[PDB]
Amino acid sequence: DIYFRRQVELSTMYRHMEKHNYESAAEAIQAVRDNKLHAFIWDSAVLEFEASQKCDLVTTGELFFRSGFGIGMRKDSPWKQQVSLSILKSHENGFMEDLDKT
Amino acid sequence: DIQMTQSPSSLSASLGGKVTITCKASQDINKYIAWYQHKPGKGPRLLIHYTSSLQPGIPSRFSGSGSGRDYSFSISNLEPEDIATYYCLQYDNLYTFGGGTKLEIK
Amino acid sequence: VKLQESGGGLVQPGGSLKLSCAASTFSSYTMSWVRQTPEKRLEWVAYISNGGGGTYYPDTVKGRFTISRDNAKNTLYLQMNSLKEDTAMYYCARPSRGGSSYWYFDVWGAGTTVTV
Amino acid sequence: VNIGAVLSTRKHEQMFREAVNQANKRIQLQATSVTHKPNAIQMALSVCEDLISSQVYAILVSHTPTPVSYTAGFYRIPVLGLTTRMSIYSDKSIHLSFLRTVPPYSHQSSVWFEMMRVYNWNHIILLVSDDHEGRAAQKRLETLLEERKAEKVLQFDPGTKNVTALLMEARELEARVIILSASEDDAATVYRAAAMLDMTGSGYVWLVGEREISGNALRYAPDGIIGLQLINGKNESAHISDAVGVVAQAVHELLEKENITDPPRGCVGNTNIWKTGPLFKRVLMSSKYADGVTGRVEFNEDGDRKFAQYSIMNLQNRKLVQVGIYNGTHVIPNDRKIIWPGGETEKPRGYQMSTRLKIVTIHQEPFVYVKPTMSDGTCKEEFTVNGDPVKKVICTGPNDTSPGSPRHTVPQCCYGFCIDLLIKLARTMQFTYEVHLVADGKFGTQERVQNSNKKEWNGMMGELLSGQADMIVAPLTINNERAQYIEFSKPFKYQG
Amino acid sequence: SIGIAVILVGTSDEVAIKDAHEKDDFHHLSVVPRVELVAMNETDPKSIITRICDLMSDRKIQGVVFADDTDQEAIAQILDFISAQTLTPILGIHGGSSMIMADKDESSMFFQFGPSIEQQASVMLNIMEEYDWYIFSIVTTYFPGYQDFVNKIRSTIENSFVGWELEEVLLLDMSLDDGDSKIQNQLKKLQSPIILLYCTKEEATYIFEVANSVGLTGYGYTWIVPSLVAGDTDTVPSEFPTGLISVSYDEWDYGLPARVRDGIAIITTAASDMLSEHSFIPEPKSSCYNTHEKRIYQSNMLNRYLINVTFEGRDLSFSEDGYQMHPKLVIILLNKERKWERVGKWKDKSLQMKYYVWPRMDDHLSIVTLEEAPFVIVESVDPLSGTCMRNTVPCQKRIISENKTDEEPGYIKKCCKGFCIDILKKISKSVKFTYDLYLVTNGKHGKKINGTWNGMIGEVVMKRAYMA
Repeated sequence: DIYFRRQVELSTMYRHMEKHNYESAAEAIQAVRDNKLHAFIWDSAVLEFEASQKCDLVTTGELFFRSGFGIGMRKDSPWKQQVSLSILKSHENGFMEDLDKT
Repeated sequence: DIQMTQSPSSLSASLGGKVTITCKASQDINKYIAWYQHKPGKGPRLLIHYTSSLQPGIPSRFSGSGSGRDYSFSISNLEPEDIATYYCLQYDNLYTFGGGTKLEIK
Repeated sequence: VKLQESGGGLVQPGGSLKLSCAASTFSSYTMSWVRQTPEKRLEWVAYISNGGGGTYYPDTVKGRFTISRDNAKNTLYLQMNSLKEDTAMYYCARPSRGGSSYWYFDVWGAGTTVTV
Repeated sequence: VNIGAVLSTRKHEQMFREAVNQANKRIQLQATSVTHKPNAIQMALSVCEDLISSQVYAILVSHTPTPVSYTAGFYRIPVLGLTTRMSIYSDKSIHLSFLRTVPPYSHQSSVWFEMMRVYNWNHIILLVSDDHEGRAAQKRLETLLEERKAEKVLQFDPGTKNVTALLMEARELEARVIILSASEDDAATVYRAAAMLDMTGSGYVWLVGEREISGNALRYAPDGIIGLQLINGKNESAHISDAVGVVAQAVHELLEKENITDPPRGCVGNTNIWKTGPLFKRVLMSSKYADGVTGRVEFNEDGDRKFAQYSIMNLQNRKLVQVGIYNGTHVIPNDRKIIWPGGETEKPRGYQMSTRLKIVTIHQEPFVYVKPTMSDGTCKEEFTVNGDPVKKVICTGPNDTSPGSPRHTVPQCCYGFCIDLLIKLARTMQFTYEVHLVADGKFGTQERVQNSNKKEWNGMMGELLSGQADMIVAPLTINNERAQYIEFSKPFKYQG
Repeated sequence: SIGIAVILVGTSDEVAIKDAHEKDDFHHLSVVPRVELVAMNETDPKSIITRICDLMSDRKIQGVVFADDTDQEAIAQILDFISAQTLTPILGIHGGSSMIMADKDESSMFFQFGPSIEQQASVMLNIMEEYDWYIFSIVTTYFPGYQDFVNKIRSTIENSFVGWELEEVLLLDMSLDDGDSKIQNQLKKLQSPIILLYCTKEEATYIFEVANSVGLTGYGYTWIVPSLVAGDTDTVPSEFPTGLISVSYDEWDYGLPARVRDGIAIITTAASDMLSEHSFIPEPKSSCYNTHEKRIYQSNMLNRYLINVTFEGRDLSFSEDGYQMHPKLVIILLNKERKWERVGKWKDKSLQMKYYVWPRMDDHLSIVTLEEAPFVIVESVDPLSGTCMRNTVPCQKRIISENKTDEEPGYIKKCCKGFCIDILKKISKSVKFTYDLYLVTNGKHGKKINGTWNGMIGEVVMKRAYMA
């Protein structure tokens, strides 16, 4: 809702979005399979898992808003130099590849 | 509602004497006073307002003083067209009335 | 504006006599009227506001009396029931400065009698 | 010219008229009669028993001064200094102008802000009652913070009946500096509830405002309290003398100008706006003085002196000894041996590095699961496809178990991607941790609430902003709007 | 037997004022109220105080009404003094405004009768939100009510305004100023057209001397200020330009005798017996010198009850800062001969404007179109705002009706999208344009019958200043 509200060229699309929104991910996921909702917009890192277990739905390709989920901290906490290191270390020695393989 | 009781029973006076009748209500009235006079069979005539304010057409023969709930009203210099009977009114609650007295001449 | 009473009687002892007092502006003017004792006491009878509400009596004639008024014909309506020990005279009185409040009238009526 | 007066001290009225003969060296003067009573209403009646001769004069006198700032602000009657410490009386919305001499209760703002640079940097939780007396100080101290960091502030308007909850919450927060600006009965209330909570003891308590020394408060304070007090602020003779001095300098300066017309001498028949009111305000707002008996007094936009000298006190539990003085820039004392009950080592900074952190998460599969536990509290031990132990942690679930209206919190059980990464980070960085779920489940966004000009942050990120947690380990995207004041890390993954 | 003050105005008809209130029958509520008339025309504080508390000392007075001519400061704050000194309810005033600011803390008072300054700003947006025309300027001189005013028009101009441009303009204070110096630097930016600030009448006469000196008087501009600067009354100097439109609440308000009856009804309906949960007997004050600690328990129960009372279709209520909760509203008045002529009435949230276009505004064109396939799409309007965001075009469609009344160029301005409208929004910026966009009615677009043409070419051959 921030990405759509920010853009001006998509404003009419956002004006079409206000009358059908949901409150949680599972509500819309169950509502797509009940044919009340023909399409849904969310992250790729949830939909590619959902398209491998509940085996009736599909994604459709391209990406719009490329980013990554990050650790949210309070401003100027002293852990801001430690946790920015160890994450990179976990990306180096193959921990995250074990994590998403598991 | 509040009820009043005037007293006592008489306006016995000669030509030009002095009588005074008291407004006595059950509750504090804050000088809520009127005074009326009538013949038997004619109809009332107003005398007195808030500060014993007399009426145009009514002479200076009628005065009074008092406060709170007790008021005195004095009549003097009476010409015998005022063969009447004098009555006090309170309106704290909707209207209030007592007994009142009648005038005789000796 | 002047007040003239009508409907005078007590032809049934303990009956009901609808007396009235017409006026000739009385629509913004409240009403309350008076019977007279043999001791001549100007005792109150009933109470209406100018707008029909506020229907009350003093403690002499409570419990028996049916009350109304009509500001179109500029008339009052109340049936006399508990005057059956009195040879009373009734007049109507229109209190000055109007309203549903009350003030000091010089605007009284004419005076008619009610006899048993 | 004469000089109106409001009674306060009788012999001061004798010496002002004696001082008028002194002021006659600059354009001749006299003084008039004075009056003050216990009836405010009456004193508003008797303003033009004094204003009849107010065709070219100004007068404002200290002790509430409420019925006189409004009366002599009608006809634009110039109003001068006095002895007030409220804040409603420095406002371009309540009255026209009435110069000041003593700085207000909130106006001791910077003596604290400069104390940090005197010792060491600090972090401040600032306790403030809910009134303008404190909202003004909050705004001023935030204007001082917006120069070149503070935990939070609280609300306690009617705080005088078992208010330990507020202090119980400040005990949990990581802050050893307390700023307390309230009334003396509220000072005797916070001192109760902190002594019951042992914050008078091993904690710290910092003691702001001039309403903490006087009153039952000095009966109720430990050794080592620091209070402030202004230099000669109870020498009202020195005030009336410098008052007649700053008006004698202002009269000769104003009389030499043009369009010196005077207001009328009637007090019950005037209706116009006399144009020399602003000229009086102009000549008074630019009146810089050399020196008197009260120290050099100049004027700010609020007609205050701005150059007040403040006396720094300390309680050794036998007397409030003064240790140092203020002069815009603080003078550095030398007999300043600050105690604390404490002993003498616990005088500098001192921050408690917490090792138990609060974590907020949300229900998002396959990243974070949510499962109800077994019947005995401890949840189900399971195994992977490889027979490996699925490491779980007991997430404190929401009160809103079922989206309806019920509010019952239960121990649930949680597991997953972010849970495993939190396990590795906690084993790496020595973390004691608790995990409680989010209130509603709306991921955090910004909107304008409470039909005004306030924009608070809904959902999870508001619980990060309000101190309900200290880390967010969840699928939370990186945006321009969240990164305005929330620092991120290298973001786990890449997606769209 | 309740004590109600009167009105002291040095002019009006106290008979109509008496008669209006005395027909409201306050029975079925508790005791009946009363009135006592007096009059004064002087405007100093001391006469006001010794009359108000003289009448307080004589009568057991519950509340005070007041209005004299048109002086706002010479009443205001003085009333907040006597109200907080006496702990007694006091009605709102006419003869000055009861507005600009009840800024003191109403914890011992409260008096008011008027719309708020923000309800006026909200209707000032919905009025200029009838045709086009977003918020241009910022309040330049020092109102004391400035920071709330700008922080409310800012906080509503972004979360719910239909594509609005910037405000490159600020606030100064030319009271301490020597003259036309810093007001010269603000007359450059100040783009076109503008919005006038909140100032005084004399200083408006000043700032119009500076604006006439630079050239802002003619110049194709309009000026909205909501009445409180110059439109306090029917009196205006000739140094006011013919663009100086202005909204108030009043040309048939407080001064009316029915309004007096409404004011009597608000104080009198809030009976102590009506407060059935707290049947407390009010002990009114003795005199203006003491008895201020006896009303500590009574006035707080009274503070909760004045808000929404029910009346006889006239439900008037107050906020914590004393305003309505459905205030009486009027529209903007304009003329050119010393210049206020009435154009409207507003109640809840309606406007029902007398014209759908502003008179006094060649490069102004009418343009006629047609709804059809992928070129000009007509859709309906928003049910909360009326206008259109992406379309940004009126398309004032006429209705064909019964042959006794004219057509409807006040039918709701249906949105118009497509490919030609996006072309038109580029062609306007290419040279210089101005639209007057409307639809065809006979529906016979592009047809020639025996003798004549119909539809769009029918309005081409009739020379109606057109495009297609």
